[PDB]
Amino acid sequence: QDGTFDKLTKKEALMRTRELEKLENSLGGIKDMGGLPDALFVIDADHEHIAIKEANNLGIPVFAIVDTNSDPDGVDFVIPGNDDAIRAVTLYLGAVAATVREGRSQDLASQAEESFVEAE
Amino acid sequence: AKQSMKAREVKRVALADKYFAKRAELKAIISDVNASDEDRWNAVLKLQTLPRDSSPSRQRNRCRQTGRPHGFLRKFGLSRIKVREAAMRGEIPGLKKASW
Amino acid sequence: PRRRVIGQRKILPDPKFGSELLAKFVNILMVDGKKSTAESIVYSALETLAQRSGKSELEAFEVALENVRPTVEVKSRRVGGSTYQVPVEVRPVRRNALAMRWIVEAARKRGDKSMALRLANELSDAAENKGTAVKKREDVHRMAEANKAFAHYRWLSLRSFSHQAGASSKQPALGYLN
Amino acid sequence: GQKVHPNGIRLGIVKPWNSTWFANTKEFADNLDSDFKVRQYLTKELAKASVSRIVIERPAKSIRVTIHTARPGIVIGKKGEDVEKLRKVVADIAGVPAQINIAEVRKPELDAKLVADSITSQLERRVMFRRAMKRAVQNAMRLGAKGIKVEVSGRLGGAEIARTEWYREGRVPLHTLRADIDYNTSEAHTTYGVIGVKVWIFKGEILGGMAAVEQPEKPAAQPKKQQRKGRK
Amino acid sequence: ISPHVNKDARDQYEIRTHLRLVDIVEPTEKTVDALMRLDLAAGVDVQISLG
RNA sequence: UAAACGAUGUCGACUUGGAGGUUGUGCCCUUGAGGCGUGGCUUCCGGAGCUAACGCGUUAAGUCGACCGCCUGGGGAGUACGGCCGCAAGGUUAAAACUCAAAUGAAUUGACGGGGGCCCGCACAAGCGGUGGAGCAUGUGGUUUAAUUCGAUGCAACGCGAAGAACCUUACCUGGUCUUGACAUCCACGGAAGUUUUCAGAGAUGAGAAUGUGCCUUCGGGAACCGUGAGACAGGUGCUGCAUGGCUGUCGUCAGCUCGUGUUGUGAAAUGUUGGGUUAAGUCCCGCAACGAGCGCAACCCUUAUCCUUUGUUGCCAGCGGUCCGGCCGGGAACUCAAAGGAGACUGCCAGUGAUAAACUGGAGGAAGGUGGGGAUGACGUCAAGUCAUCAUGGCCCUUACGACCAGGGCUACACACGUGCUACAAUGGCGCAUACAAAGAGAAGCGACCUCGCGAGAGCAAGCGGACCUCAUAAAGUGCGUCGUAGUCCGGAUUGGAGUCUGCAACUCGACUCCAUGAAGUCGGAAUCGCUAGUAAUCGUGGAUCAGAAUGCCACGGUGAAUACGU
Repeated sequence: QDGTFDKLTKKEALMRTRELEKLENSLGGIKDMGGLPDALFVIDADHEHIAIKEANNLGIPVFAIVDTNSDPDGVDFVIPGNDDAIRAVTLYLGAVAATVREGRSQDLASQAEESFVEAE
Repeated sequence: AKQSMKAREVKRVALADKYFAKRAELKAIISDVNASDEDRWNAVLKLQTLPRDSSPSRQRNRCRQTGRPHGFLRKFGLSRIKVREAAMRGEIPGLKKASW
Repeated sequence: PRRRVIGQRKILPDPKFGSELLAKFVNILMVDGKKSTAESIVYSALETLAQRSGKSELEAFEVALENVRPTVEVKSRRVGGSTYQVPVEVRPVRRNALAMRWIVEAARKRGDKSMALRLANELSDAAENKGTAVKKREDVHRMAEANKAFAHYRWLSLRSFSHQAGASSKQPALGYLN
Repeated sequence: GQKVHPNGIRLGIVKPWNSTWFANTKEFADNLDSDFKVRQYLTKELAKASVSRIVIERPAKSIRVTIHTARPGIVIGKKGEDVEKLRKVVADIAGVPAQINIAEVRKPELDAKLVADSITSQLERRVMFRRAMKRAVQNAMRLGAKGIKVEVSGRLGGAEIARTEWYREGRVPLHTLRADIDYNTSEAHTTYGVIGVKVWIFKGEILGGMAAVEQPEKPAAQPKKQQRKGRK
Repeated sequence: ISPHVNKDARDQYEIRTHLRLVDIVEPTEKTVDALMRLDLAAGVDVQISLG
């Protein structure tokens, strides 16, 4: 955005522009993440089985929504579900976020008040 | 390597000066066209045996750095292999890769 | 091999007439790079033609290059224990250049005292379709009519088009077995 | 075993030469052979110091040595006497009387040749060499630079075969024509014959230490440059 | 390019020599003095003979 | 009898199931060889367990259950032997001495497939030209004498290391000559070294004459340098490239190679490095337990092109003056022109295609649109590639020598074969007479104005040079007119005789240049045999590194300059 690598040949700038684009699309909504996350959110296991495997070895509590060919096995809470129908998977996702997030809104104000007793 | 090609290079310079200096134009003066009805006398051209080693015809030199035979270059005092070796480490002034 | 199709340099209408048919000709008339000699010969031929008929200087030149023309070439592409042959159609740029080459192959042994007379005279012959490359055009078509039986790796190739989710007819395109 | 030597191709652009003189063709060989003799016989005299490079220059009637060192004092010695004994014997060697300056000291812990001298020294003393090449790379990248390649030769452990090993890490470009990149091929001895270490170490892709001039002829030098336009 | 044999591959080197003239239409003696007092180069040879 | 089997001994009991192939039978819109209900064999899939691995998985090769058959390394031997059976080969249970350190179940990756298929390089194709056949030139083997020295031999060697072989040089061979040494350091003894010069000797080498007495000095004597003599040592083309170091070649611009790290396997190792889309490329979009990154490729880089620009001579002269209309000069910058600031071109714009995408093609100005043309430019590495001979160097030998000077001979010999390039076989040309414009560089062993001599070339003399000044240099093919027809000619000119010229003691075999006369091989070469995508291939001349005197080679430069790249 400064204009900094676009000099010399078009090749040296473009092979960076195109890679910046591949990274930007892949990482844009996870970019600030400072460390291994506190829980794991599965809406479908069909290609992402590995994310569940690794999370369990790192000792993270697992929250799953598993499809019909997936197994219910080896996680901390499961919802048995199915992977088809774009109207179903949308409703499963709207529901999960509310319970964690407005519990969280209340938590943040509480935490300042908890922390302040120490410094008093 | 051989000591004989180094021994040669040292021997020629006192003998260039000793035989050759008096003899410089003497091939032209006593023998060639400048001897038109003048000189042409054997007894003053039997004297070119002495400059025989000190001759322009034996300034083939070969390397000064190593004394190494065959493939010589006067402009380095070197040969093919030995030029390239000094050039790799940047020892020769002005020498660069050629592109055009 | 070869990722995509590549084109070719282009020769440019001659400075004395403005003709592409001359400009392609002067090039197959070239001996030891010497195209400015092959120019004097081409244009001195055209004035000799104009003396047989003054109605066009390019008249017998242009029609010779229609009449002695090859359309076809023969290719080889193995079938098992035997190689056989398959005719293939030649591209216009090489159809023209084969036909001009053959007029000039004959003209340089014709023994007339100048290549300008020799060449003009071998255009008189091939213009009426009576000359030296009439047999050479016929022989090349005889091979294409005789060898219409065989195809390029014929036993496996007939399965391969229908099996590569290609069509039920011989695919002229990269990564089908041809 | 492919490739032209890496520093051999850079000497016309943005790297200066190992020697800088002019001798007008006919005397060019007698001057290179003297420049070679002063290089060969001088590095033996400063054996007791540490040195990374030598750059020899022949102005008129004078030979000027520039020398590159691990630290400013080492060649200088006690009351300037040590460097005055260098300049005395370069004058004896050379076909002219001699001058000497010490350069600025730069990256002595990272230099190609002071690392390759260190790795050969292990081989000279017949150590098992189990970790040596890796610990070379580790310490060289711990002290600086952006990539290192090490290649070790000499019939390792004393074998009756050739037996190599090598290790590259980070970035080491190979065909580069711009910036310095520091390479040294050491040759050194042990009990069974010659052993040797090759050290490519890499500081940067851009060095400005030689570049083409800023300006066209007209704005550089004299304000009044203009000619009469005839009047012979 | 190799030490021995391997005939095909070779190496090619160039050396240029650049000549500049200036062309002082009249040089003052104070220019010739300054050239000669301030001399120390190896990278350029200056030729002070004429032609 | 065997390959008598889910590549399960038998049967039996127990163990989440779903579905197929397909079948009794209740029920369905009797709405997939369909579903449910309730049985079926038979089988795929996968969870527990089990395996070395494939594999099994509810019909086990799981969990076990009972009982029988049978094994105890390979080879030799599934035979021998004994009992029994079979016209009869055979069948049945089933072996040792002896030899041997392995044989055998499974998996990874390479190379490979003639199993299937994709992809790349001028690798073929699509052609074109050269070589193999001729001559010369030059190299290799065969072969030869005193000796014709070697290094190197599928594409990596045969015009290569070994760029200029009468001696020398130059590996060799012969004849001459001495041993610290024809080159350094050091000592003992004589001479200064250096120069000029007679004579013996081939010359090396020695004696003698004549010039000189420098350098340092208890003023003995010595260094430098030589003669003479020892050692330490110099010297060694002295051997080993499974003993090496340094360095580079091959494939190949192959289009790939690897590091950190996770997971899957018991691990060797995979995966990523492979797919879809796109490129010159592992280039780049999408993306699977592979993630992140680096090397090569990419880049900086020179060089050139037009084109803007400044310099203005050893560069230039649209115009104007003196004037034969010559930059010679009053004078000019318009002008190439030289080297340098650089400018232009970025799949960037715009259009179409392409999965959003890289990218290919079109459109427009311009010398030019496909990162402008050209080059630099080759990952890591088997190849036991190749150098001990640039040079380092251990192991390891002579050092009155495995050293070195001087002369003569030699590679280039000659019997041929084989490799390569030149020049030719034609007429695109040769011949005669007339006629034209270069580029780039080289020139203190060197070239050289002027000069006079010469038949062109050249020559000796010499001011001189630093090369935008002067010279090599007369650039050639090409241009003009007439002439010639496959006959070795009107092409090609080797051979050889003779004269004029050159560098050198010396030009016979092994040197150069000019020129007169005659004059052979060769009519585009079977086997064989290569580079090439466009300033390329082809073809012509020129210059140069080396270089006493040798260029067909090599190296760079400029003239004229092609077929096609469909297809794998």
